[PDB]
Amino acid sequence: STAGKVIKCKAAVLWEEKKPFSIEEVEVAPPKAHEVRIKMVATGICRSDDHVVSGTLVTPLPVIAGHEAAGIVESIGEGVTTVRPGDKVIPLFTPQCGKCRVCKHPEGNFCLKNDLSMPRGTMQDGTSRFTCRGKPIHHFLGTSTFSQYTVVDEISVAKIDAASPLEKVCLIGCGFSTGYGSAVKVAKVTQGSTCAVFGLGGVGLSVIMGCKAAGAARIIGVDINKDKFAKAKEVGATECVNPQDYKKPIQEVLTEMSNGGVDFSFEVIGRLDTMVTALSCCQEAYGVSVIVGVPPDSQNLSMNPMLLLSGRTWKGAIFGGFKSKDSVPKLVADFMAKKFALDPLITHVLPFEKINEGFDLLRSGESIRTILTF
Ligand SMILES: [Zn+2]
Ligand SMILES: [Zn+2]
Repeated sequence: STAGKVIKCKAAVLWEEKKPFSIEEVEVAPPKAHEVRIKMVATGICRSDDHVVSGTLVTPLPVIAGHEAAGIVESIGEGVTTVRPGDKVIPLFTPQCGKCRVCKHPEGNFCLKNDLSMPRGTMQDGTSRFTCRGKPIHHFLGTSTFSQYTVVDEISVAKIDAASPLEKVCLIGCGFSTGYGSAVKVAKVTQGSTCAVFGLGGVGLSVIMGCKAAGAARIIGVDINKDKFAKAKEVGATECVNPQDYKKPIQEVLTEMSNGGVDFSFEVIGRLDTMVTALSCCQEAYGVSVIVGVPPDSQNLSMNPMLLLSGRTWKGAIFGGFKSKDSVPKLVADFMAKKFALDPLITHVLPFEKINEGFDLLRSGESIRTILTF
């Protein structure tokens, strides 16, 4: 089977709060008006995900998790100009409604049309295309990438590159154009600079990964993890510090190295400490620091007004600060084009079904990124 009539399929239900994954069987309707059913091929275990499995990210339950994947279209409502079958795709966790103050503004990618602001679990009509054979499961962001078939609107879906290794191009979804993009469309990084990177996993190497893009020269990468450095220097890292080495604030052993501090820095750790700790190790005249990741489960952070006044910039961005329908694609190509490769992020490739020994290697450290193959 294939269709214009509900489908077979075994999506995985997240039956409520840090209870593993129910690798159930479900019933997805055919794509309503203006929507697009996609037959997945691959997905990643982003942590953003973990946060629902955990109370941390509030979003309605039951819900199909996953937002980081690469599909192959398979049905398309009436109204859809933008995609057509057999077409490869990247579901988009950030809309692209091509018009709302942010969509029509030159730095506005958080489309006034997402679920992040207030998770509703639905679909843009306030309705959900998924039954638990008997109960309506809710949606996630607008992807619910964790099923073998999903229904995403059109504002939330991007056509990648016809011979795009659907395997690899999944990453271009969170992990990698979030890291890499901070470095590139946000902290407008400059040729020359000294760039610091706080966190040496999946998103930071993607971030260390776009500096070098941005322009160049010095990309220190701090990780108190003697292991994350190979890979580190492996993807563009000019050097590697471990805050454990030294008997002084790292905020200091950095200001040294740059001679008053790295030009640009980035916390891809999401720690409430390391966040104040890098507004800090940047030049106070003109230095700029962007907050990448941020646990939904958090206290503010303690902080000195005084780090902003010397004249320094604190930014932040969702989805590498990139406007997405218009970008996932430029971005593949560049992968296609050669520009940047994706493997050192890919530490694990698995039969989708071990979603949970999957979400394991995630929790007990061990792996950078991992592709749950469908
Ligand atoms: Zn994510
Ligand atoms: Zn918009």
